[PDB]
Amino acid sequence: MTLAKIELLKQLLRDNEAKTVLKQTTVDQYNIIRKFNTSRIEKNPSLRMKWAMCSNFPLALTKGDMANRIPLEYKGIQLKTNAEDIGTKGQMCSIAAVTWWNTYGPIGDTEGFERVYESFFLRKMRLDNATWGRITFGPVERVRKRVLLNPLTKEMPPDEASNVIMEILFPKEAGIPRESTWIHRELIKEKREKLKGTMITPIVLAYMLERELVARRRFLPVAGATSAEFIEMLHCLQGENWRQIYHPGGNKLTESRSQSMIVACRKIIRRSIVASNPLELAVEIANKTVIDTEPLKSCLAAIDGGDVACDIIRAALGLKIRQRQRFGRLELKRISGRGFKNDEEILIGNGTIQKIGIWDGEEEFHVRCGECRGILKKSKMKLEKLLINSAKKEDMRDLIILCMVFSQDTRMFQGVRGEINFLNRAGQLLSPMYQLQRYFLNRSNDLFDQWGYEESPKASELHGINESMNASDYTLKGVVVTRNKVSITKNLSLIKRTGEVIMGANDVSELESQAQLMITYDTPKMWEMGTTKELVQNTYQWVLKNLVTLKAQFLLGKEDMFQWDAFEAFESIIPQKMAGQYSGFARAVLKQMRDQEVMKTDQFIKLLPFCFSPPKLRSNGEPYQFLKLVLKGGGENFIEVRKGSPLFSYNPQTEVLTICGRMMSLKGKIEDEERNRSMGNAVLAGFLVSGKYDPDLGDFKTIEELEKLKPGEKANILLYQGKPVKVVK
Amino acid sequence: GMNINPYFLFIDVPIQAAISTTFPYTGVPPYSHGTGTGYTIDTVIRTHEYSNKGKQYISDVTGCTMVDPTNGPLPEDNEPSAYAQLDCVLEALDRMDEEHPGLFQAASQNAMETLMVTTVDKLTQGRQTFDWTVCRNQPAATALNTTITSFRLNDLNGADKGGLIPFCQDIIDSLDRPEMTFFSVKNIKKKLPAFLIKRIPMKVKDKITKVEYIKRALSLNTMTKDAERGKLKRRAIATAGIQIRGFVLVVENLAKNICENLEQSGLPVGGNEKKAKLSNAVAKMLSNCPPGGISMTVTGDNTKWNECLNPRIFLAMTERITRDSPIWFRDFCSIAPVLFSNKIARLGKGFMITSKTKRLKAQIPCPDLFSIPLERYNEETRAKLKKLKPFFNEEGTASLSPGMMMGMFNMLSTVLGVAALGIKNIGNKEYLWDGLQSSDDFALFVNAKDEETCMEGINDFYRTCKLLGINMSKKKSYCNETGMFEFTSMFYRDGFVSNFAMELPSFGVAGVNESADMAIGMTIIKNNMINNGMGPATAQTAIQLFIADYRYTYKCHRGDSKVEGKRMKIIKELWENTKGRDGLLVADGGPNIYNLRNLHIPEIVLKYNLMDPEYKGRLLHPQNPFVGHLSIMDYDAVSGTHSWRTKRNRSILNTDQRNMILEEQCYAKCCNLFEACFNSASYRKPVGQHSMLEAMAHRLRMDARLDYESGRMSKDDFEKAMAHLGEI
Amino acid sequence: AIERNLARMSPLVSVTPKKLTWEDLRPIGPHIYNHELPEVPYNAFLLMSDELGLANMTEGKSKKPKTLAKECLEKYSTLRDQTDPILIMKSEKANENFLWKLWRDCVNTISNEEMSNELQKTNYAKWATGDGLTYQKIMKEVAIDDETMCQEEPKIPNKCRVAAWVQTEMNLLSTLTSKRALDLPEIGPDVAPVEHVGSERRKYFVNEINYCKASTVMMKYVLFHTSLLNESNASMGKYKVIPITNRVVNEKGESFDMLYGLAVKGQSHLRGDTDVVTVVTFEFSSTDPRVDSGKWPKYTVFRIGSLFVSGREKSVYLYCRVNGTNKIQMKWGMEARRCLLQSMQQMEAIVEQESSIQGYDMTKACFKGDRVNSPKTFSIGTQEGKLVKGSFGKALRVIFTKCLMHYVFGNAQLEGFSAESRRLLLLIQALKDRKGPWVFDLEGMYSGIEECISNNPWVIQSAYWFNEWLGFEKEGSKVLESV
RNA sequence: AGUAGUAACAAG
RNA sequence: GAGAAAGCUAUU
RNA sequence: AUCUAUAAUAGCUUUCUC
Ligand SMILES: *O[C@H]1[C@@H](O)[C@H](n2cnc3c(N)ncnc32)O[C@@H]1COP(=O)(O)OP(=O)(O)OP(=O)(O)OC[C@H]1O[C@@H](n2c[n+](C)c3c(=O)[nH]c(N)nc32)[C@H](O)[C@@H]1O
Ligand SMILES: [Mg+2]
Ligand SMILES: [Mg+2]
Ligand SMILES: [Mg+2]
Repeated sequence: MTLAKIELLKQLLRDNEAKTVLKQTTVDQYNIIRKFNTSRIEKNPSLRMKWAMCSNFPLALTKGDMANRIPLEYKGIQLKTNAEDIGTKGQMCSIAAVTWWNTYGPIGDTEGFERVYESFFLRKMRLDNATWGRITFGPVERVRKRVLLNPLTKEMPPDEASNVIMEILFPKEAGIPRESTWIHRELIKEKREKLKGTMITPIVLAYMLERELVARRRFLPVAGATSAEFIEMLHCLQGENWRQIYHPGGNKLTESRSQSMIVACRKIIRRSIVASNPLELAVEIANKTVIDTEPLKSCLAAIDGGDVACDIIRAALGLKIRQRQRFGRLELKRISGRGFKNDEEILIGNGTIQKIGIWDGEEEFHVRCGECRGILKKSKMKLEKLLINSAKKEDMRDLIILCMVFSQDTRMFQGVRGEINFLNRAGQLLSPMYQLQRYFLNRSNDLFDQWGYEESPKASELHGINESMNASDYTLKGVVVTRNKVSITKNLSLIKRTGEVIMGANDVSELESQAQLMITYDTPKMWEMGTTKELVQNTYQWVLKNLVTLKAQFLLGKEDMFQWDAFEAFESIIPQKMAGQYSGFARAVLKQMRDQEVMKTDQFIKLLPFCFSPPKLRSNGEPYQFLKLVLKGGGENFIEVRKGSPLFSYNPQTEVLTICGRMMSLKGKIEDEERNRSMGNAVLAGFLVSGKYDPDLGDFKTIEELEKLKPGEKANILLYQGKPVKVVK
Repeated sequence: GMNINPYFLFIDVPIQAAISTTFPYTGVPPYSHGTGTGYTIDTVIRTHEYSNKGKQYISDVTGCTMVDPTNGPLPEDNEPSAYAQLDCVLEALDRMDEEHPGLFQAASQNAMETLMVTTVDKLTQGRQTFDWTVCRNQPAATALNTTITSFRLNDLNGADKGGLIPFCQDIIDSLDRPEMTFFSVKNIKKKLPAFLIKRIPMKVKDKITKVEYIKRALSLNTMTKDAERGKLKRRAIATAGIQIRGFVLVVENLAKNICENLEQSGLPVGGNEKKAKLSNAVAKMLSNCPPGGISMTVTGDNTKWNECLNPRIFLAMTERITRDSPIWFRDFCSIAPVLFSNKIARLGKGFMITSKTKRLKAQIPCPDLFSIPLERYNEETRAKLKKLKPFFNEEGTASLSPGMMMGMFNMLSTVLGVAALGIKNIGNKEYLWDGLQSSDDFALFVNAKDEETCMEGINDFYRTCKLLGINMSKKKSYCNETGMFEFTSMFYRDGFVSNFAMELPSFGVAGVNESADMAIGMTIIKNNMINNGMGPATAQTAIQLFIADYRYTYKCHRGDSKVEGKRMKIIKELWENTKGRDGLLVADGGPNIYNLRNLHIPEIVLKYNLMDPEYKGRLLHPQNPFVGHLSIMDYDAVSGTHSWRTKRNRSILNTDQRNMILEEQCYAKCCNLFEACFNSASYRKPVGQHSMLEAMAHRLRMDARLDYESGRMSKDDFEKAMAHLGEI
Repeated sequence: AIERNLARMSPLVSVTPKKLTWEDLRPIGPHIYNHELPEVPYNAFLLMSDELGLANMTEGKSKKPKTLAKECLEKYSTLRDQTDPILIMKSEKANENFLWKLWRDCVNTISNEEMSNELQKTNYAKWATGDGLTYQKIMKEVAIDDETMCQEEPKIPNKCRVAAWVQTEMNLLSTLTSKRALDLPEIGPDVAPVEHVGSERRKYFVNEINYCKASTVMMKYVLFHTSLLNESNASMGKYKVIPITNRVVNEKGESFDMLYGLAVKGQSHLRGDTDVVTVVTFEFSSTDPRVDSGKWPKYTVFRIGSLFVSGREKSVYLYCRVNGTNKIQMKWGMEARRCLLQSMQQMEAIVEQESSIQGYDMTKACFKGDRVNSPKTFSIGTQEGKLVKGSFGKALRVIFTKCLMHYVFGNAQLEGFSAESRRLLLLIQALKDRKGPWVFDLEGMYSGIEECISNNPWVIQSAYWFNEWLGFEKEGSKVLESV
């Protein structure tokens, strides 16, 4: 309507004020004058709406032919203002007018609504074609992670998505053709051919496309299912004390399945390596493990990939291992070489020191990136060699940078100059290697300049390549262009036919992560695969449920009440270095409680799960002494021997046991004489309370000053705040 | 008889687990009535009371009486103290810089680059802003436009460049102008027989002198805060004009860049991210407690946070933080605390004097406060006016050099608090403190060998904060063993508990329209399920309560109900006519089919398959007149007929606005024509330093050329179009 | 620099830590025990435990409010036809004759055959609503010249002592009744097992809540505020009669309409959100105001007749009161149903905790018990100075009544008291957990708390209840000083 | 009157 | 007459 | 490994003097 617009402009330029506004206001100042409003927006719109819905004509009608089809009156109900305010005033109507339109109004085509709101219809399809499992009541430990809100077709950064939308819907008024936007060119074309004759208003289409192309990531509490298909049902997924099994519809990406498979395999390994015959337990748990909806074995077979734990589970289940790794855009498959990851402090080019886990030893990997292939030999903190096959240039340099940051060498570390942070805004750790990989994808120029060069080799079919993306006389150090049954033992170690061990259970990562897909362990002992807080709560609840028989067995027997399945699950969250020492300490404390008949139910309950691992005494036979017993993961996961703890606290006034925030009444299964029973009898191994505070001895002795005391020696031990007590060996 | 005691619940349940019962948010929030001048004068008096031991002088720029508490005598009691020591502030900032190398430089660089890429229209992103041209309050875009028009009148054109830096340069150059010509508003008053008074506004050219303009540009307009929960007494808030908002943005951005990278800052994290950060910090403090020792947490708030913080200290902080920046950026970051150090407070609407015998009342404004003998005021107002008199300016405004009037430097104040938190120790004593700071609320974690050394550390922290002009409230703070505390209304008891009552006011009908309210209410229920401990039973009950309130608000009860109403007749007719009754929307008398699982699907999509074809066609009619259709050729609106708009025709009584409406309509027509020419202007903000007329003319010329070359227009109309384009 | 400055700062600048003990926790607001102060009067907008609903078995049709009131008054024709005033009590600055004339005008306007509930602008109606009571606004110059025009000293809410009627209301509103007033709409069908669990829990929770008097009171408030807002907007310059009505359901399922009284709306030209419209309320009751005169200083009570439920009749009184409301209060009264949510969420969470400890749903066990688990009990109150325990449902009703009272007696005094007393509650919890709390200025805490205790009945009663609970906590901690 | 509570409304 | 900042939600 | 990036409007919550 170019002619109509020119006529409109000529009509508008007939006033001195419109002419002044159009001539003086710049195009930037349009964003100012479009918001011009001499009146303040009414506050409290809920009150305003409740007030206006009781009025006669609260709604505004757009003047036109469709408004005229509404009668001024209908059965004695006035639907709109009379013909007095057709001009210069603005027509209004009642809500009965809207209801009349929905009842006796003209009927139009409901096409265009289906395309604009197609994302919501896909959401409804996923909900309807979904299966609901059973509901479980028990502790759920939720971590607050940044997760994707709704599933997306092609996740794009908002700037690139804005440019793509601008290309699709407003190609004439678009601007400079940014290079990145050409990457999605094909997609752009498709959308345009689908919107050639759409009469929907362009801005609604723009926000439809933005809803289809822009990710919305928010911090949310999650527990074990972080894929967007589960995030959209998060509210029905779980609470703090219940879980609901949900199987969403649609099709799931292979990345989610691989990540969930790795998480499940790691959890199974962690649970298994603590039991007698870990192979049998690992196989039993793996045979009843379901990833989303398929069994674990099928996912292991169908997916070529994984990590060390995945290969261990594959061997245990009788499948073939695939020593192939992933580095985001790099796929590495090991050939030969065993190494260990050790965490040391590493300097970076910015001068910052970061605690990084670097692998030691010499190893070789066949590496692939898109349509690029090569081999890579590396040593500890020193890159050895990278042979490259012929491939496309950008993929070539991407593979080069991915391999050179994979080597974990000093040149790469000191070639980092800029702004790199390994901490989340919420103070959560980001994996340093992945962050460096992400950084060097857009700023590899500094890396290549820092790397250096040398003279090219002069072999037959070998030539050197430079960052100048062309055949150059100079090549950088390390890059060379070339144009052409395992049996798993009882302790979950993979050995060849010869005797050499490829990978062991100690090689699995210690990281606790949330699976993208919901993992289900169809076994009555599912809770043994939970997190640390859930495991502690379930173990202590089991102890409370069987308290009477445990106490009877302990007061009659000596050793058989220390070996139980619940305690075997509990041992998997005790760090293995301290498990034996904790067991020795706790066994000594319980034995000294029994011997002198001083029995404290709260302390017996608290220290019973720790008496499961084989004891580890000191040279003299005396057990180690502790103030608190640390558990895996998080700084709040510990058990205080004397006082309360975030995981275990006891109130003798109410006789109430607080375990991980849940209150259990110990009343009834307790003698009130224990309120008048000294606590210090069950705080130290081989120590009994003698009396009150003695100024003769002086300061309260610490653990290291107390383990070295000879028998029969007095000492002052502070039980808790304001309770000075003297103790004797 | 047995008497119910509700507090006895706390015998069975710990307080944190039942903290929601201590938030009476089902009741009406307090509201203020009448003037806020009393609270404003109280604020001025209190602000000057904590600095009266400082240096008092007379400003040679405006003539106001200025008080400078910085580097004043150290306090000798526990009363609020505004005497921050410059050297101590510098030492805290230097310790912060040593603990986080390159933090200040990175923050300065980011702020400078953002300022370089910042446009003027950013200033339009505020609420009610003091307009100096009319000496009133106007929306931010209107105030900015009036400022730009006035600056154009005064031969200042920095806004035409489009960036924030030339606009700020023109602002500080306007401060040097000996005279200021602008557009103000005059109200013609008419004696309407009925008698009443009719007001008709019109714009006129006004002029002010240099000092008068400077005082107006430095003036803050004060009003009263409504609907605030938790406070017995009401309080006044303040708003600044364009001249100050232009410069506060950059300092805010710099301090935000600093705060993002501090492990002790509670800002700008919020919600679940803030909860995760605080939980990780608490866990870290628990792990790092020395063996055999004790740890204390102090739940603390700072009393008189805004009245004691001094903008001169902020000037020093900005000079220290931007140490390695170019000179121009350092000056730019120095402008804002300087303008705050000379700020002038507008006292408000005044006081109303009444004669009860004659039933008469009249409003005495702030300029006329001292035209009445002080014996004609209340006792409290008389005392306040007597204390106010030295700082009172004969224009009805007060000099308020000390203090920050209301929350303008939350980020920079947080930086100062975190710097206090970063000292960690005094004199190598046997304790170590850390903690979390968010604005003025704080949690202090002190690890030591026993309780006495912990209290020594808390005392040292209190005194160190005194050195920085920060006063910990001994009344509102307390200390206990670590593992249980409070921070910004979030209660930690071995993990943050859920406070459901806090979100209770959000569960009502929002009041946008019938379609939007349903989606908003269901989304609120879903999010409260996710992160407020709202169980499935409570969520289903919330669905029921929302549906009941929705039906009573929009008068859309069930079609088979016998409720009388103007809409209910047609709703019953639709119910009888419709065959697929389960597909009717709740706003049209249909049943509610929402439950827990489908809480995230919009209502129309959820009922689309159950909908009658005739009802579906009527509801989703692309040309229904209840939704505004964009036009210069009408487009298709895909949302249904329930997306209507209650066009807010604010007819404030006894005032007939005929000339403000004229200018607003002129702007609206120009912008609508611009959108017609540039269809993308509503999606992406257009850029360019040229006139809108030339941009539209070139776009129209290109469109005419292209649609003539494609055969969409004939020769004759193309000749007419090119003739009209050339006539421009 | 910091070390040097702290070396010279006066030692008087101190945080003065003091270790909190039970002996250091004193009762809040001692003046509420001072008998020289008046008992706090009843200031709620409508009657709560003294309400009397005239029941009329409805035929399932929502006919109309005026028609409903006409039918209810036709059923109780003796009360309707009483035309002489038998004054029982008179409000101090009130006109009994004008109030009775207004009541008769209401009855006649609601009993006639016309379809309009508008009243005429008679002298008694003008007095009751308050007509021409606004002060005339003059110009500033005239007022400045006039030495009689002075700033008015603000009224301060006076100090009152504990009144036993608040305890009696708490006891009565949390008691079970035989009528259901909640009108919860339909919900979508259940598919997921979590939805089935939610519905199973909702059965117990809303069955316990639906049969308490507090629920009927809440519905009365909600419906009346809806009607009042609608009438105020629709009839700005008219006096309208608005019946106070409810719809209840028996255990047999038969629906009744309850007429609790009538109301008159004055002129409602509410420009601002704090602008007041006067509502003159005439409520039926069977409580004799002469039993507790200190409760009813705001009410003019006539005895209008007698009613029969049993072999002994009960007097029917008409409590008449001039009252006021604004738009904010009406809007927040329309959404008082949310008093349910805060009540049941707090309780549902408790149930959920137990489930996590047991591995299965514990709603039936918590409410009624089962073979494995005994019913859950809570300390709910005192009888003869001794702790008394009630069921889970009783505690749920108590929490619901507490939220209802938060709405009914809500103002700035309640907000300030809630905040300050919450700080004190956190200190007391830290004391109970043996966290060894330390204070810096406890007298300041108590002064901040007591600043808000003036004349809100719920705040004064909450101070009394807090003192009683604190005494019980001290007595319970006296045994904890032995471990 | 009353609502209300440090100041207002009780129409302009 | 109803401000600043942060988080979240809805909408165009 | 979500780390980057992120138009405007409106609402809600929190904090910001007693
Ligand atoms: O999400 C986490 C993890 O589950 C996921 N991940 C890890 N491995 C895969 C595979 N193979 N496919 C899909 N997803 C995978 O990515 C995150 C990694 O966290 P985590 O496993 O805890 O990392 P870890 O501590 O185990 O190793 P890290 O050094 O951070 O690097 C992870 C990744 O890189 C491999 N890797 C790097 N280097 C330098 C290696 C080396 O020298 N030798 C070997 N054998 N591997 C090296 C790691 O092994 C992993 O493959
Ligand atoms: Mg404060
Ligand atoms: Mg605090
Ligand atoms: Mg605070």
